[PDB]
Amino acid sequence: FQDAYSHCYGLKSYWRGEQTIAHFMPKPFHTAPGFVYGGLIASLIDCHGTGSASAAAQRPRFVTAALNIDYLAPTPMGVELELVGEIKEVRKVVVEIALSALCARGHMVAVKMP
Amino acid sequence: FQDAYSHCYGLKSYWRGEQTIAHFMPKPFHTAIPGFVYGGLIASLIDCHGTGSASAAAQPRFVTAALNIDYLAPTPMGVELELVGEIKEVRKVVVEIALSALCARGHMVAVKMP
Repeated sequence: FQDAYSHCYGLKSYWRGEQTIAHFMPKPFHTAPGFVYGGLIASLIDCHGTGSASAAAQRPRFVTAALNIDYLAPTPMGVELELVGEIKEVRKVVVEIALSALCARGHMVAVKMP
Repeated sequence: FQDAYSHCYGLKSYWRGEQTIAHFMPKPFHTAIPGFVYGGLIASLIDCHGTGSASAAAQPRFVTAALNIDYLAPTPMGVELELVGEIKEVRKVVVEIALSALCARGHMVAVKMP
């Protein structure tokens, strides 16, 4: 995962079956008061999806080509965020990322890093 | 306009005629891989510029409902980033944002903060 592969803002992602997972705790300044900065959420969805992508091809370096995020609901501060990832297609993976506290959904195209 | 309205990561955005515009300087640690800029940070700056752009155009607090982003090229580190917004339609603005050093095209649907 990010420990098997280095100088980014990449969170630990893991396998939970065919799906992947991450957990994150926003520091108090990571605000939007009482709510989580919407750009962090994209930061986390983005590194998880790329990580998820690396795993799937492993079963290799990947980069985001496209990232689409629906913000479904305000994300409360002071709560652990959990990220779930679904592999929809496997040099390029397609991943669906769900972030809960559901607050935000991502559809992500990762390709092999050129 | 963020000095017009406070505890986010919102960047100084301004009118550029009919377009809006902003500039940003990544900190040395905001890397992706060496030599380039973290994608989360890039997605973060489109979001706050796009929302900033939204509030000015409607004139009010706006939030992102959807943000779609295509990563057109790697973003070099140590150079000032320029963000320009296109207002595509105006309690809901649709905005097109371009970050340069063109490195990424973002599409935003912003709605009034509920």
